[PDB]
Amino acid sequence: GSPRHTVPQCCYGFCIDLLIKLARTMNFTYEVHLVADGKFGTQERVNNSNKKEWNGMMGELLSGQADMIVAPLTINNERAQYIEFSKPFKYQGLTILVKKSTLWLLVGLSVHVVAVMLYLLDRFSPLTLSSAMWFSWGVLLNFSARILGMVWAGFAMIIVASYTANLAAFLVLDRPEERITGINDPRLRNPSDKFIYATVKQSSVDIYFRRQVELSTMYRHMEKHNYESAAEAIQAVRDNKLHAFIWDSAVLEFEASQKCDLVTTGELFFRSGFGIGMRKDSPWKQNVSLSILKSHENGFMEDLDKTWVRYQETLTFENMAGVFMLVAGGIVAGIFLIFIEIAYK
Amino acid sequence: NGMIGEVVYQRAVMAVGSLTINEERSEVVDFSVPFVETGISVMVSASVWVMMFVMLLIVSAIAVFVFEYFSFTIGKAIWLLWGLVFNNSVPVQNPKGTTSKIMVSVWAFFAVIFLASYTANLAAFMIQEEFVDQVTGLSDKKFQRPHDYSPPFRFGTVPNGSTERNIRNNYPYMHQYMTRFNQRGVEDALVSLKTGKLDAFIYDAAVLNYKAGRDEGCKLVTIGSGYIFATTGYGIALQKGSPWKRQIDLALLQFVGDGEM
Amino acid sequence: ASVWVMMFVMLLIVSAIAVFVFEYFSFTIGKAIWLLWGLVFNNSVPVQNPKGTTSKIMVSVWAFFAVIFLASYTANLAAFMIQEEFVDQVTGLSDKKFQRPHDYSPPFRFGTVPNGST
Amino acid sequence: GRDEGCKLVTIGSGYIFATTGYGIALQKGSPWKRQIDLALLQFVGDGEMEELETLWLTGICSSQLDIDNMAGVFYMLAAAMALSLITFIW
Ligand SMILES: *[C@@H]1O[C@H](CO)[C@@H](O[C@@H]2O[C@H](CO)[C@@H](O)[C@H](O)[C@H]2NC(C)=O)[C@H](O)[C@H]1NC(C)=O
Ligand SMILES: *[C@@H]1O[C@H](CO)[C@@H](O[C@@H]2O[C@H](CO)[C@@H](O)[C@H](O)[C@H]2NC(C)=O)[C@H](O)[C@H]1NC(C)=O
Ligand SMILES: *[C@@H]1O[C@H](CO)[C@@H](O[C@@H]2O[C@H](CO)[C@@H](O)[C@H](O)[C@H]2NC(C)=O)[C@H](O)[C@H]1NC(C)=O
Ligand SMILES: *[C@@H]1O[C@H](CO)[C@@H](O[C@@H]2O[C@H](CO)[C@@H](O)[C@H](O)[C@H]2NC(C)=O)[C@H](O)[C@H]1NC(C)=O
Ligand SMILES: *[C@@H]1O[C@H](CO)[C@@H](O)[C@H](O)[C@H]1NC(C)=O
Ligand SMILES: *[C@@H]1O[C@H](CO)[C@@H](O)[C@H](O)[C@H]1NC(C)=O
Repeated sequence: GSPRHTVPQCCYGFCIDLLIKLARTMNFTYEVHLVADGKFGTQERVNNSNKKEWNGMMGELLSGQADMIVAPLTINNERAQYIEFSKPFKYQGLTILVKKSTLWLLVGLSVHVVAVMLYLLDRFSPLTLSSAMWFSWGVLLNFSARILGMVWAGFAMIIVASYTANLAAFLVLDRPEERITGINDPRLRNPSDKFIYATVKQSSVDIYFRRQVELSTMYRHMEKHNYESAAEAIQAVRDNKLHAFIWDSAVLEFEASQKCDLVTTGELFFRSGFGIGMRKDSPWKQNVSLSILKSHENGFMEDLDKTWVRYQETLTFENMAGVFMLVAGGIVAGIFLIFIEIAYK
Repeated sequence: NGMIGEVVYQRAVMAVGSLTINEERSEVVDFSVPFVETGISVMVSASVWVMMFVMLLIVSAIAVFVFEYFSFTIGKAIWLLWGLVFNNSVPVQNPKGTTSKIMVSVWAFFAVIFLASYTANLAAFMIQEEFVDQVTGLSDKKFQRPHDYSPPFRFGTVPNGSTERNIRNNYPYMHQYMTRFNQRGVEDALVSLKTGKLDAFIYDAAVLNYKAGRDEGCKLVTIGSGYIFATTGYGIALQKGSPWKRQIDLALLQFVGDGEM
Repeated sequence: ASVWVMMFVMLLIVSAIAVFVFEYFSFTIGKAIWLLWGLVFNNSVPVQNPKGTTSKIMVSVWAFFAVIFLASYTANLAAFMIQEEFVDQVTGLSDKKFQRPHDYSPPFRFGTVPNGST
Repeated sequence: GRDEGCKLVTIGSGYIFATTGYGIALQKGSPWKRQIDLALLQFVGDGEMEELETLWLTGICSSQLDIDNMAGVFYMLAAAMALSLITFIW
């Protein structure tokens, strides 16, 4: 797009005010800036001489062009193999973002045949036709021909009882599978081209799954859909191009508070901690980690919750509305049929 | 004293056992990075009828038009508009109207499907299982004064524990409240909560989750997931200057990142 | 298979009372079955305005049976709705289909993998 | 267990079938026949075989129909037609 010009703009938020609290604590000045790309950092073989290199924030920190990575660093083993770390502050797991008759016509065709044949057997047994029809209208819907009509009225309750039972069954038990229920979904172990699950391109979630030696299917499946930023993923799942996304819990909870259709999943896995990316043995380790634990002990964590974390932003109208629309539309035709009797009488 | 002095006076090497971590413990030794999220906690025990009512006047005007077509059904028409919703079948009036016996075959079916939808509403309410909380956390108004509310309640912590020092660094007056609210035994406090000799109790949340998963009846219920609480972790304490710390931390990061944890 | 028999016997026991109740105090002597089984289902049918007080007590205790009968039948429908059957036409290797596909009307087909021990 | 939709349905659990097992074929006169069979029963008698079967299996897995009820209605209305014919011939 445009990597040409680096512009000074304004930054604020969680870690900004965290570092402001650190500057209130520790005696230092700052140099706040951003990273040139959209990657956390991955160790990959470079094109020449077959040598491993880092990228993202990690390659720029190891180049000496930076001093401190104040960021939600996914702390794992391979990052710790090279540099020293602080103790984490953001403790959270992982979640998955999702987005949230004919037989009656047969009864209606049979009931008028019954209503005709009961009167046509009444004419043999010692406005009577319309009287019989208007008596039969209240049978299905609330002397031998009376013995037949009591049997038909006995069926009239059992038909609508079965209809009530299976309409309740259509909405209570068979809930549609809008959820995934986490990693143990068999439809993601051997997926298809419909369940689009993915994550951030070249992220440490992919490295954590690369350590997982039993999920080679999902590793080579997300490569068609690894995206740069999560803001890409929000619009992609908004446009129904995605179907599942792998990210932290509280960020997606805040975005569920933003957009109501953004729905997480039930399971809570990989309960990990996030800290500040640091250099090697440095004078900004002892005092700084003591300040971290001082931030843990006081109510400044609850203040940070009050900044962004704590803040947020049957009714019977589903299937009977379409029936009531036809009911309201039939009123005009029912009134118009009275004018035929006006012209008749 | 305790496990601290064995490491400070170096009679021991490291504390592999579980240990809460605060500032003054980190002053004397160097803790490892934690592996489990173990916080602290407290154990305790409109327009639907309107669209019918609008069309009710329309159907009443239709009944007036039935009276204009071809002799006192006015409030009886209100009874009929009730019965086309409820079907109570009270013997009052035999409908002799030609038009009035036509729209009843739509309205009574609407009453049938409305009754079916109300049974569906009650089944959906049966699906919904509610759980309410009187106390939300440390920001409770009950934590101002137990005399401010009508029951004077009671709650304490473990004696000679780090939670005591944490609350004394949080609220020194709450130490004065707990001074008359002390206890000795953890299972003794459990029996006091079961029988009613204790109202609330502040303790580490994961041990309370382990006891609640084996709780006989699941009567005592936790509150939340550590939202208004300390929400700390459990690491391993080592001596300052021990070369094992980096290797132990790499072993921790291997033991977490494999699912064996 | 024994529910309708005792319900028939109960129907006779109920219908025998309203004969003598109306006899003590003009068309529903033997016609009480047409009212009774017609108001089992509560079909909103104009049948007869009851005048016997003991007959009204009997209708009041019979309508609670009519409520609990449809309640128990909706319960039976829900219990059958829980039962999701998994039935198979072929029982095993001794199937009648495994003699000749001309015996049944659709010509079906079944085979194995080539060069198999099966 | 990995079927998309679980449309194809198995028949029983091997009751009218072969119901055999899978061994390991070795040459005649091999000394490993005792030791491999000891290792098999060690791998089964600790849940480790069950752990591998838990790893490599998945024991997972809707419409209205009342054709028996409609057939009963259609038979009882024919019986009612016969009862009406009893009154018709009288
Ligand atoms: C990022 O945004 C700023 C917005 O001011 C770009 O700076 C200039 O923006 C104006 C108005 O859109 C353009 O006409 C200029 O071409 C931009 N400057 C130049 C020389 O690029 C900024 O440059 C943008 N980043 C890039 C590299 O495109
Ligand atoms: C926090 O850092 C300061 C240094 O920045 C440490 O305090 C120093 O301690 C040494 C003796 O060990 C002496 O140079 C001075 O007494 C202190 N120097 C300054 C400039 O503060 C301190 O040890 C660190 N943390 C704490 C509070 O223990
Ligand atoms: C909790 O701490 C107090 C500290 O006073 C213990 O009381 C005694 O204190 C004296 C003086 O410090 C010690 O010499 C004794 O060892 C303490 N009592 C004992 C164990 O004999 C108190 O006993 C401690 N125990 C609890 C859980 O109440
Ligand atoms: C069983 O396997 C063999 C070998 O694949 C097949 O037999 C021959 O296969 C060659 C492969 O080039 C063909 O050219 C011959 O025509 C095959 N001869 C036979 C026996 O048909 C055989 O097709 C396989 N199928 C069976 C019998 O199950
Ligand atoms: C920080 O250090 C500088 C060194 O000159 C000193 O002037 C300043 O007062 C210090 N600020 C504090 C009080 O932390
Ligand atoms: C080759 O160089 C480009 C630019 O640094 C880099 O993005 C790419 O990953 C390299 N190729 C490989 C496969 O290492």
